[PDB]
Amino acid sequence: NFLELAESILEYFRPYLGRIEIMGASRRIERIYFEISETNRAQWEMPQVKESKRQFIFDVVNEGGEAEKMELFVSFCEDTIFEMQIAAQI
Amino acid sequence: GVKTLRTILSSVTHNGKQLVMTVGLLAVVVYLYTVVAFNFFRKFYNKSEDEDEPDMKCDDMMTCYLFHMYVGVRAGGGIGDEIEDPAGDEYELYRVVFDITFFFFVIVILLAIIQGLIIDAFGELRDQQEQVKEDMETKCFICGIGSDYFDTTPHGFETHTLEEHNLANYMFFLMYLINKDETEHTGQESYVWKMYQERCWDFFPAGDCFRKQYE
Amino acid sequence: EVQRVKFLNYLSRNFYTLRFLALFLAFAINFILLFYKVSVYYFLEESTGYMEPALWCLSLLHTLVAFLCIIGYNCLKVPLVIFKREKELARKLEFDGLYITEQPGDDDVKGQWDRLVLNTPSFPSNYWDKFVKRKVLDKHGDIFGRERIAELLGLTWLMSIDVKYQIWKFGVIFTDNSFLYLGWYMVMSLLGHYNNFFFAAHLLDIAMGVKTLRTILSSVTHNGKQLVMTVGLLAVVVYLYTVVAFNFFRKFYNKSEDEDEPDMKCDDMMTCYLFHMYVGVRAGGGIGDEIEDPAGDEYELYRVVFDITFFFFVIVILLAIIQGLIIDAFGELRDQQEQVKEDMETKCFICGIGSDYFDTTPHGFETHTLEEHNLANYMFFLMYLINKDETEHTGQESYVWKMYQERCWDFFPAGDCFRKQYE
Ligand SMILES: [Zn+2]
Ligand SMILES: [Zn+2]
Repeated sequence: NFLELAESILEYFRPYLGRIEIMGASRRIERIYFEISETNRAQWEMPQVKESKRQFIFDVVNEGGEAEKMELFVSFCEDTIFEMQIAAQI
Repeated sequence: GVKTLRTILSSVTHNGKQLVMTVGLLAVVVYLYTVVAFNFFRKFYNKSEDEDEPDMKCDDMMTCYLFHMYVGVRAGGGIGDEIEDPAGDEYELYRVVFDITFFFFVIVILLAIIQGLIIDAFGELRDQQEQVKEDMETKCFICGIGSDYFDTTPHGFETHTLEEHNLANYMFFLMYLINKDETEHTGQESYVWKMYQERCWDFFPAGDCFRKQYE
Repeated sequence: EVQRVKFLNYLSRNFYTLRFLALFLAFAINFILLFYKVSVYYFLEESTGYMEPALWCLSLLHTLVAFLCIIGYNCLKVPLVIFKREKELARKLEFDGLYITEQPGDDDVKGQWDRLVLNTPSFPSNYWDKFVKRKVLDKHGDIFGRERIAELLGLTWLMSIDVKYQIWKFGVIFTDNSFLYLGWYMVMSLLGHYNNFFFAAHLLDIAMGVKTLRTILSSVTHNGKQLVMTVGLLAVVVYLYTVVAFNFFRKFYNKSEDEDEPDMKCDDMMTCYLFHMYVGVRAGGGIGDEIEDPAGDEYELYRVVFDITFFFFVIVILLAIIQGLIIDAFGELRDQQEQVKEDMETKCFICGIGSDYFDTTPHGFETHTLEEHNLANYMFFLMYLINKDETEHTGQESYVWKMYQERCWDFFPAGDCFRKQYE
């Protein structure tokens, strides 16, 4: 009720929003939030990313049920970040 | 260009180590027949200009092999299409069966496996393609569990994915970590940052979910 | 002579690679066998003069290995399979007593040779509990005569040996698939002394090289009972058509040198069936490819529909059935091939349950296997049992040892697991 009262201007902010579950080091699953840079978000949208994600998901679901889901995921992220490190150059 | 054709090359040889046998199994067949053919049946191999003039039947072991390796390996209409017969003569009962051993064993038993070695194989990685889309839309790519439990709220598992787990958020999270100085790290992120330092990556859900865990 | 004994032990010591390189020998023989030509008899060597003469030895060389390998098999699986049969029959008497009771005739076939073997002293040649016979009198003997069951049962080197066991043993040697295999192989090898071209068939050995080809043969043969219907149906159909063909349609079967000269159409019932059996059973392009038509005449619509029936019921149905009959099977047993790794990596090979529950800890179910259940550990535990004296057996291993004695093997998990059972 108070939220809905305060819900008046939050919509602007959802783009900016980043939210995820985490199973933290205390045996609970926090629902933390975090901000996402927009300039970064823009770079994400078009190149070998969304397609790379189509690829990556294929790179995983091809062997995804193994608990490297967590782990294979790692590099893709670090890689696309590097991709944005490259995307920034142009 | 694009995946649709890349599938095809992938078909050829994701499971091509099976294929090793096939041309070898066929060589077997052909080394087999031909030598007996070079023994008991040379006299049927003519491809002379019909009338009795000297010709290139058999003539060499290599050649009679390559002949079947050209013709018989294609066959289609089989060697019996171009062997010189009836014949009509000695060991005819055998040559026919020799033609038949050439036929059930080859025309069918050889070639088909050779086909099906690929065809399922085409249907393998292709089946995975929807299976990708299926597993994204069934089991959660992130927490696992399955869509099923989050479909309990209407249209809800996309909220469990695109709005909750999103998957893609994680990546932005890292750069969110990296851009920040360690001073300003929240203590929740920070072990998680440390967990990045340590790379167990165990803080991704076992598959228990927040609202699943409670309510 | 002990150098020869240990040399054979080297022979077994390298049993596989000899087999493999030998097959490469024969393969090479066969590649290079691509050269002889009669002038009558003569051999066309190309360049080097020594290829055929090397073969004067290579045949025998290959043959040597054959001879070699066979003897090695005698040192290899043979005492193993004998041990296997030994355990078999022995445990059978241990619990069933079939010769005391459920005896074979030529029915229950295996046992017909096996009847005689029990009589021999040396029946328990290598079972390492080689006293079982007295347990057998201990159990089944009370139902009957205690000594009536005993009536059933209980160089120098030349005279020793012990007799009746031996013929059964060589018969067990006959039972083996592998030994027929190497024997057919070697007999062919000696055929190479008679003729090097009949000597080529050794390449067939590739069928066991390796699993993939064995996959293939297995694709064929696991269900030939299905083949029966097809070849039968084919024969059926072929009669079916051919007879009417000998009736209503003889006049279309010519394969005369085009012009009106007498020819080998039909002519006999057999001959026509084998005409279709050479052709129509192949066809591809159909019987209509070499039947003499149009025609263009009487009963044309019926021969044409005849051709159509031939083209559906045969060309399409039969062949393909056979083809699927094979392919579905290749995918079957192949799917069983992946299914091994799948089940090993899903349901626990031991406790069952499924990986799923142990995947709850990360990378966990491999730990539920190799680091918990493993599997080889059971057996290492068994040797561990066997080596220990009964005094020093821990009570757990001791009842378990008894369970070995009794062979229910129930103490292998229902599928409950320790940490699964608790926490
Ligand atoms: Zn998830
Ligand atoms: Zn287990």
